[PDB]
Amino acid sequence: SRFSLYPPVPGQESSLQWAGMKFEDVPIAHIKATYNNTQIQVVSATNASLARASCGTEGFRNAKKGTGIAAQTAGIAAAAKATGKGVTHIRVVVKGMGPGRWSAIKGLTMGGLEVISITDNTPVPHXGCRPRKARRL
Amino acid sequence: AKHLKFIARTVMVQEGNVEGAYRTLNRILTTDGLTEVISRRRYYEKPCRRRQRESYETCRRIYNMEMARKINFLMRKNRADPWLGC
Amino acid sequence: LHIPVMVDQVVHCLAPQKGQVFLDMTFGSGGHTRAILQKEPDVMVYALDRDPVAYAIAEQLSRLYPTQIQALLGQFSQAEALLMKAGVQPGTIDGILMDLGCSSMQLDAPERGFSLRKDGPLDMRMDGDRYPDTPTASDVVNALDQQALASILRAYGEEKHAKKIASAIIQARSTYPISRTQQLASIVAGAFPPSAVYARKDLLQRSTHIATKTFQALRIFVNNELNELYAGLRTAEKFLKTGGRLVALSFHSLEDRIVKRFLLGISMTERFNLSIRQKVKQTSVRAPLKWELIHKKVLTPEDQDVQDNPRGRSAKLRAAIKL
Amino acid sequence: SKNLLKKFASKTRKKFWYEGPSLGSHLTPRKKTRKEDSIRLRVLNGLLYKSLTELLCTPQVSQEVYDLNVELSKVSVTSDFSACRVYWKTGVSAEQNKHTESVLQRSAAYMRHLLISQQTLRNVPPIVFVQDKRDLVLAEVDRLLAEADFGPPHPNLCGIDHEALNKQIMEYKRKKEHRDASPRSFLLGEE
Amino acid sequence: SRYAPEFREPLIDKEYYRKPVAELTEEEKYDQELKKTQFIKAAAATETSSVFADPVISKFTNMMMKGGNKVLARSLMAQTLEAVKRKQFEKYRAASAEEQATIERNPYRIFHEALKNCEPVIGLVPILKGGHFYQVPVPLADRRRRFLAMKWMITECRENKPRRTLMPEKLSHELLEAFHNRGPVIKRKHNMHKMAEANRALAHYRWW
RNA sequence: UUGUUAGGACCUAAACUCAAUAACGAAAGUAAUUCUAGUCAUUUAUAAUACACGACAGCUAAGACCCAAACUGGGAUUAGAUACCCCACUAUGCUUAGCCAUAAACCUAAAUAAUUAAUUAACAAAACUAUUUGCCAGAGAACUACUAGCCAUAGCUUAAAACUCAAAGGAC
Ligand SMILES: Nc1ncnc2c1ncn2[C@@H]1O[C@H](CSCC[C@H](N)C(=O)O)[C@@H](O)[C@H]1O
Ligand SMILES: [K+]
Ligand SMILES: [Mg+2]
Ligand SMILES: [Mg+2]
Ligand SMILES: [Mg+2]
Ligand SMILES: [Mg+2]
Ligand SMILES: [Mg+2]
Ligand SMILES: [Mg+2]
Ligand SMILES: [Mg+2]
Repeated sequence: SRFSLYPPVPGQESSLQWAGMKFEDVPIAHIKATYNNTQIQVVSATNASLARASCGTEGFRNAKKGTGIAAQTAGIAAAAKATGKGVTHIRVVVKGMGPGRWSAIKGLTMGGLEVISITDNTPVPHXGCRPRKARRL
Repeated sequence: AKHLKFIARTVMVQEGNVEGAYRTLNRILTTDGLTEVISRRRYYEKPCRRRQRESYETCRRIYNMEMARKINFLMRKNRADPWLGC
Repeated sequence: LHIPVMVDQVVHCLAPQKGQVFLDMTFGSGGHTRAILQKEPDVMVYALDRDPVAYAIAEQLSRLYPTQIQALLGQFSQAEALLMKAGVQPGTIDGILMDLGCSSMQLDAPERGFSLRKDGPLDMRMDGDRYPDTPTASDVVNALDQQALASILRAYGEEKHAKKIASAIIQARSTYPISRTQQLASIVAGAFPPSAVYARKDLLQRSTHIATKTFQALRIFVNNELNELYAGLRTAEKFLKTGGRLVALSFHSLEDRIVKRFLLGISMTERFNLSIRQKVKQTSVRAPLKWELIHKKVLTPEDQDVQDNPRGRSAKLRAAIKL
Repeated sequence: SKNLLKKFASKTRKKFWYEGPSLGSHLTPRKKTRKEDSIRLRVLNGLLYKSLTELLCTPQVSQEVYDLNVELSKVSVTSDFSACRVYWKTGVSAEQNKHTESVLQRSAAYMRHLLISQQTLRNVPPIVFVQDKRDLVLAEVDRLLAEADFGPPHPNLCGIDHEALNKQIMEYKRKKEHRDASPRSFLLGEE
Repeated sequence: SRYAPEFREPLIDKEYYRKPVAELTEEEKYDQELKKTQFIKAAAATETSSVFADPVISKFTNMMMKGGNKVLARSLMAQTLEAVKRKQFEKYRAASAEEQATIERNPYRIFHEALKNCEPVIGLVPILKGGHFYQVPVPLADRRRRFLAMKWMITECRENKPRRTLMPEKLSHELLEAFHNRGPVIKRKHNMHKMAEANRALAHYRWW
């Protein structure tokens, strides 16, 4: 009789629907937030591309391409393309820990899309590849 | 990669509060230490550097936790003066 | 003989073609101008120089090409009026070549006073008899005080030892007039012990005299090349066609800075930090770039080639297109 | 035998610890700067930052406050220890921030009770909730901008005054054309 | 100052003192009782209970005064108001009954609505960050917003006028043109606001 | 090129959290999981000209190669920038054989058995007795010259004097 933060377990049967679709059917908004450019892609649950955007494609350049307001504009642009294709609910898998990590999610909301969940897929190696050397400053 | 998608590190939005859900997901990742881990994996920390940092952070946590005990212990006596005038 | 240095880079960068009008603000010997007129025989070119001797060379070479080369005489600042007297025939100039420094003929000839190695009068004045009242280097050294004279060496010659060298000149001029190039070189080399006379090795890995900075300083101050250069680049932009290619050669940092800053929208007016808390990084600009730098990348001539023309070792070629 | 902690045990003992059974004058409910005070106020700011985040994003305070899910920008106690200044993160929406400000402030007394009751901090002074002035101004510079109407649709460069130097040259051309502290005085008798 | 900090600014509102005791809010009622045991500053030579005294116009007069010539500055303001009243009376008489309704013939009401049309909501503060001068959009207070409107008027007339025109003839012609949102003083406000949009992202540098 | 793949291949390289732990080993060093082999009794200290080991870098031959990266090239910065910052890419870091034998190889604490009072040079890590071996004798010259040994050949270990100075050095 309460809300569950935990996503509906896959393979089972749940009582939660969004526009007549189950959790496994809602399209996914893949946000890659890096320290320079924030890219956004929306796909259907069958992995078919519907919208794409990024600070670069919007027209920002160099250090402006990696700001919060630049990602917000990129999110609004991705929403508009997806909204035309017929998307109202999105599952936000946000990879990356850059400046437009949250702003890209805020732009998608401003653009008329309804986020039902937020996942994080930032790559965390379990022991992997040696990172580049520390910068001296 | 071989696990199931949308079970790990996933939060559900309640009543269209997309900011509240994002704030919860960050506390989960920060609490599990993923945020610090990802921060330090951008560049390479040398094994000698890693050991020096961990030994210092451990000793800083001991002296901090111990200083908290001493203040909390000595704050019981912190009350209105009972012998005012003497 | 002095081959025009890095002319091939200029020639390729300029791409002289028929139906295009070009300008040369530093004809001098004319080696660079002749190279532009050899690739394209139908190209239109205008020449200019501050030396009346150089202008005569252009007029003599005008016989080779009657109308392809147009000779003019004057400074960078006076270039606009000279091209205005001609009319709008230069008009939308496709390219302005602003080579800098001393002419091969000027410095090879000891009489002109530019060479410290040879013995000549201390004229060091690119201008000839066109203006006889233009003060020469002899007047500059004999008139200016240490404060004024030291600034010339420090500002124009990048002289590390400015107070000591200036003082020696002031003492020497009082004993006798400083009228000869070698006389001045000894005076500058006398502020220091005899060991320092020929000690200052260069990046070339070749030793040089200790008074080379004083001759460079006086050369630029007597002819005010740097200030006049500021007006020459500004007038080239005004007279440069939209989409036209500018090409300059800078043989020292001071001229390179004005060319380096001009072609990137930076200003020579910019104040100077002095090796304390310089914000190379912060641990923005009024407007964007106004040029398409074909070769923002700069380089000196090849070190093997440098041996053949040591005067041109520090030649930095800066190319740009007007926006 | 070999202890990694020994390397840094003595360094962190002067930076993060002081000796003696003395509590500061400020820490009471009711001068010369000291290093112990910097330690006694640094640890409280961390405990309150840790403990005041265990109230905003937890259900103890209230149901609306729990739903508010207020993350905190920083916590900073006054040196005098009269009161506290709990800065809180402020979303862009000014109207929602105004409502959130009122909500938090009403429960300030109860939030203090929750920490004092749990025994994390024995004697906590009154709490305050403040909006970062930097954030407020940036929001105001946007409000006024929307309301605002934009109307209907050479010698000094180098650093040497060549002109002045020319005049100085042309003008010149116009003219041309340990011992007394020893016991000597005492040992002689000159008193 | 020759007044000690314990002195209070005088209150020169005639109606305030003669109001019935019950009509006064208890806060105002309390202050009056307190003031009976305090020191009151003497009223300024220009502070009076006159019904025709407007603080805004009196302030505008002081911003035009040069070298303490109050008689001349007040005369210039008196000539201006009259020049505006005479300019609207001519238009009113030479206008149809329908047009006559809109025409405003009160010079005091043309002055206040003129100034308010010139006031800017946001200003700029000049800042040198890393040896470069940047001006950051600022939100202007009620005092800074009012000062700039009066300053911009007194400067357009003093400078940008023909040599033989007089201030009562340029100021009157500008109060009326600002009153209609067409003047150059309004154009200064439009430029200030437009620049703030250009520097919209540079407000972060503010430290005050 | 980029983003996604609940697509395929790969098994190269390195082992998050646990670890706020303080274990094992002579030291060096060692922490993804499983299995096999395996550490153990000399009273105790005390060893070289012998024997067996010994991070990283480096050398030799054949392989590996995800990522990192001396050098090098390209781009910036600067008076210059053979650098710090950016990009690319080698030797190399990996495996299998052998060599090399050096580290601030530092708990800057030789080992062992006692004592805690009849004991503050300073600081660090409280003081101090006994036993055995090693080592030291002003500073620099000098991790050098010569000698001998060594798979080492621009190498390691061993290691002076002339001469110069009146100090050098440690703690506060
Ligand atoms: N301010 C100035 N105005 C005009 N000419 C100048 C000048 N400063 C230097 N010059 C001239 O420009 C030339 C630069 S050196 C010679 C280069 C020339 N292209 C040649 O082929 O010889 C010299 O002739 C020098 O006298
Ligand atoms: K050590
Ligand atoms: Mg390079
Ligand atoms: Mg390789
Ligand atoms: Mg050794
Ligand atoms: Mg070790
Ligand atoms: Mg050695
Ligand atoms: Mg040796
Ligand atoms: Mg030897």
